[PDB]
Amino acid sequence: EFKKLDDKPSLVDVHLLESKVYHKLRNLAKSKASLTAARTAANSIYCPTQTVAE
Amino acid sequence: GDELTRSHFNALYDTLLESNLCKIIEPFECVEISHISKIIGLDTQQVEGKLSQM
Amino acid sequence: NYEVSEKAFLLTQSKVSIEQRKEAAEFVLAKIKEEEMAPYYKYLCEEYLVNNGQSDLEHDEKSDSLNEWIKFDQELYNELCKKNESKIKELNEKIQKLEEDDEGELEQAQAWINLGEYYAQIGDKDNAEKTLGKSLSKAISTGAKIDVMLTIARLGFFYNDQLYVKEKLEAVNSMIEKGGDWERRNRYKTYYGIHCLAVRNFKEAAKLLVDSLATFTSIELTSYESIATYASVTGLFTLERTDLKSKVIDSPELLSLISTTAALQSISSLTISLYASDYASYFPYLLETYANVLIPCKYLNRHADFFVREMRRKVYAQLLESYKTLSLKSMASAFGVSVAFLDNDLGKFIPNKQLNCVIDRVNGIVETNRPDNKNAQYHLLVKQGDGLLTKLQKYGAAVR
Amino acid sequence: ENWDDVEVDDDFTNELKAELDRYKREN
Repeated sequence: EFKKLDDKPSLVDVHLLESKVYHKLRNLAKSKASLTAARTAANSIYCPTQTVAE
Repeated sequence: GDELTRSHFNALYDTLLESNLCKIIEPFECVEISHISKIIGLDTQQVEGKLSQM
Repeated sequence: NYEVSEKAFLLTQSKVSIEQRKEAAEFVLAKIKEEEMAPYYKYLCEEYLVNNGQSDLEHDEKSDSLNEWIKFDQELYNELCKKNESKIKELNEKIQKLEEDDEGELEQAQAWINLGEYYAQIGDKDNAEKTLGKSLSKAISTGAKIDVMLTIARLGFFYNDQLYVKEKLEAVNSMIEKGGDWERRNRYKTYYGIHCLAVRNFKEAAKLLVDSLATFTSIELTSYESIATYASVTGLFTLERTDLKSKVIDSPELLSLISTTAALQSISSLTISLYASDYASYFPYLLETYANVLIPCKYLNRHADFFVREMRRKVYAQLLESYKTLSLKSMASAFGVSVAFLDNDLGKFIPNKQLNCVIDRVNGIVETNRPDNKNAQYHLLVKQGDGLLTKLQKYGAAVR
Repeated sequence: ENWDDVEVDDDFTNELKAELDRYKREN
């Protein structure tokens, strides 16, 4: 429900916390995938200084 | 307090030990274990535990 | 229907607490009202005896049980005829009108398939395959092919049949082979390794369990934590220490199974102790793995003692490879065992030709036996001569 | 296939290992 149905830039904010979920889980498959979707959307949507640098 | 720092702490613990383990392996083997712990500088049980793990 | 067989399995053998059977009895009492368990409900006392098997009000009248909810009553007798009339007789006349009016073809095949699921709710395996047999000729795509396998897959978990199930799954895959997604393929793979646990095929059961994904959930056929236990636990007994490092202890999936469900305590407590070479606390982890995991699970009760004893053989084998010898006080004392109990563990391991080592008494020195220059050119090479000698002259001596 | 399937052991079940937890504290 978060893909272009509510808030477009809110994705990376969700993918950033999702990357920390699989990091403590020691799962490198979904952690690199959740960050890839956030880094790919960095050209589409936009994030503040604290989010981009994170 | 950091889990990522402690995770790399044991990485260097085995890295600096491997550099010390390569010091006793360079000369000829079949020596006394009591003299091995004196060269490395740790306890006999600690050296036998980490060396057998590798 | 596996949720009933999984919980009611605790009614067989419980050596710890009776409340394990009482808590599992709530699932049996709740699901029996929605779907009739009568074939399995009566099979409870007809499977294992001298625990709960002596309590029946229908076939043989006696009471011995730790759970009194397995006895028949007037409610289940009336609901037995109500489910047969409502779920079958009412829906059988509607399909009968479709056969007389000649409406569609595949739609009539799906009618017997949908109706066949109601026979699994009332617990009739004879008419379940009969309804699918009429729709088997009209089956083309995987929509009607997998549904036939679903009923066959219920024969294994619900009716506890390891024979006639795996034989039919190989015939359906040979007819139309596509596979769909991983879950449709795991039904031809993960379940195949489950049937091999009964006949004790060792690695042949865990071949397809390791490559199977942890996201497979069939609900009625199997649950999420069910496949999570069979894939993670069995893979530990099969894969050696070389494969335990890059698969078991480090996985994108298995690590998420024990993290979500903390009742496993298998791929974590056991693998870390083997990796850290600390066997002092490694022994009590086997009790929590045997009592709280291996026993309550259904297909993990086939081996019983073949689980821990194989680990008790391999736990010392890793220590023998890292040292040319061994001390008695560090083994029969520091590890928590005793002198007489350690001698009984390793006493039967050596003569079985599984491993080789040397044990001493006066000196108390455990020495590791090594092949040195023997390896496979000593025995296997000599054994290879007679191994191919008999099979070569077997068909040659008979001529034509 | 030798000394494996049906003969089994008939020990190493419960009472033998259950005592081993007490030996750790006796040293």
